[PDB]
Amino acid sequence: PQITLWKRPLVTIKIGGQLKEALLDTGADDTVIEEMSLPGRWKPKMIGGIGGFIKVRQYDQIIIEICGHKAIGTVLVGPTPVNIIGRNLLTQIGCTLNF
Amino acid sequence: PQITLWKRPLVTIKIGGQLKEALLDTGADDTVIEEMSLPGRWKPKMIGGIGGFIKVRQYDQIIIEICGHKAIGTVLVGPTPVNIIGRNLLTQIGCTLNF
Ligand SMILES: C[C@H]1CNC[C@H](CCc2c(F)cccc2NC(=O)CC(c2ccc(F)cc2)c2ccc(F)cc2)N1S(=O)(=O)c1ccccc1
Ligand SMILES: [Cl-]
Ligand SMILES: [Cl-]
Ligand SMILES: [Cl-]
Repeated sequence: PQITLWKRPLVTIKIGGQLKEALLDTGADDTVIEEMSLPGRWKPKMIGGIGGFIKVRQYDQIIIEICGHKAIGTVLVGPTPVNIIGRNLLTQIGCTLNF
Repeated sequence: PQITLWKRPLVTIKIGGQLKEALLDTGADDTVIEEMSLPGRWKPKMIGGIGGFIKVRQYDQIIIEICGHKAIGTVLVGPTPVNIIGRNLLTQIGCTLNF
């Protein structure tokens, strides 16, 4: 699809068999989602935002569907204001910015 | 142009007669630039997200040039860790997400 930016680019994602809403964010290096249970071991990670840095849990090789497109990669879990799909997964689904 | 997301989508912008590097961020509602002087009236605003909130100065009707494309809109100025071109100005240059 072609998504304009007059409104927030919110799409449906599927992770752990559950549908959630997430923001497609070209300004985020990584994908970060609100608290939920993910399988496997996690590693520590710090991510920096507008207001400073936060600690998150890093899960690797997580299956996630984004607007119907399959991705498998790193998902961070932490106290984010909204679920965010960052460049690590936007590249997997072949997303580009065009003007 | 078509910009891939293998690395941060950093572009050169021209604002207040200064050349600056800024991130094209579909996850940002507003455009926020590091401390600089801008002409006209301003009002305080709080913007937030990962890490919490920061106080910024809101300047309206500011002209920006992004990749040769002129756009006018509100520009927030404050202690952001990176200059961000948010949706309020990405729409004006006809920027879309495509996959
Ligand atoms: C550097 C950029 C890159 N991601 C976007 C974000 C924009 C911040 C921003 C601006 F810059 C300029 C003007 C406004 C704002 N804020 C919003 O638009 C609010 C928004 C939001 C989005 C992501 C957040 F994390 C936090 C909040 C929001 C959407 C839906 C909702 F219901 C409630 C809030 N920042 S970040 O937090 O630092 C960050 C850095 C690394 C990874 C993730 C995020
Ligand atoms: Cl990944
Ligand atoms: Cl505006
Ligand atoms: Cl349009």
